[PDB]
Amino acid sequence: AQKRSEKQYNDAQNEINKWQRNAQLALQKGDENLARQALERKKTYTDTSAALKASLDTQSTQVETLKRNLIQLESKISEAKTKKEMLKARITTAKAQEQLQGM
Amino acid sequence: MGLFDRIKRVVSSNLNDLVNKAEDPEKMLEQAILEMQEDLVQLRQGVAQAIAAQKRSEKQYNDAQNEINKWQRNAQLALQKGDENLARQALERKKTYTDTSAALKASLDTQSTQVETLKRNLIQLESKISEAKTKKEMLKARITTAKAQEQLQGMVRGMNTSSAMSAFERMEEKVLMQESRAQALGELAGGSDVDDELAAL
Amino acid sequence: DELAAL
Repeated sequence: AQKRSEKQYNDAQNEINKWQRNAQLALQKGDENLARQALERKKTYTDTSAALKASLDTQSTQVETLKRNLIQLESKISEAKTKKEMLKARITTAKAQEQLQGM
Repeated sequence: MGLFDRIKRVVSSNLNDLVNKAEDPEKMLEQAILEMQEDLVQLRQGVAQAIAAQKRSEKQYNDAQNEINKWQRNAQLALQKGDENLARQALERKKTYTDTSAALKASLDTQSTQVETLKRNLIQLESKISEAKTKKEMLKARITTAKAQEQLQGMVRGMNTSSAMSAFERMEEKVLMQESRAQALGELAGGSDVDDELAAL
Repeated sequence: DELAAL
């Protein structure tokens, strides 16, 4: 979902420059009418770019926290997997000591 | 206050809490989006009718404008063939068309403004629905964050939210107790001297 | 401002 959001942001950003170029093409060929209309429409894209980037930032923060949590969980499971072998060692210690007392 | 009001408030407060437990976020988010889009579709058709009416009005304006020049040409034809009678009568009638042209264009302008506002509103609605469609995925991410964090806490020693940890800790304690039994049985039935070498070196 | 450009 983060990838999708960033792609949308990029596309809106590209269209902003596209309509700026259309305004310049109006200046080269057309007149003030089309040149001004291009930016009139570009208003909306400039709005949406920021309106989207605001949320893209929070999305990025969420993804970072999730990645951190996943790494933490992996580490803790590894710790448990070591504790299992330590417990087996304790079982053997118990049985050895019980063997000694029986003597 | 009343009594029947109070009884019905209790019954309602029970039914509502019964329903609000059945709602599930992952599905109701999608249902809300689906109905959102349905409504947008049904608004498109109203905008389309507005546009069609504008086309009709402009066409009528154009036809009246054309007839103005037609009757001017008829006056000129009278000047070429007929006399002042028909030449003046053509413009006498053309008076009405000149009136109607402006009387119609006045309203055509407002119609155009309305259609422009409607188009703007439709674009705005599309943008907002897209924003909601992104928020849905952000909320799913939040759900996953919540479940991951709840998984992490279940890993701590002193809480029993997770069955796997419950079993793991239970076996751990069982084994520690077994080892303690062995040690106690060892005790029950039954370094100064070597620290001297540390003085040698 | 674009009106100044052209």
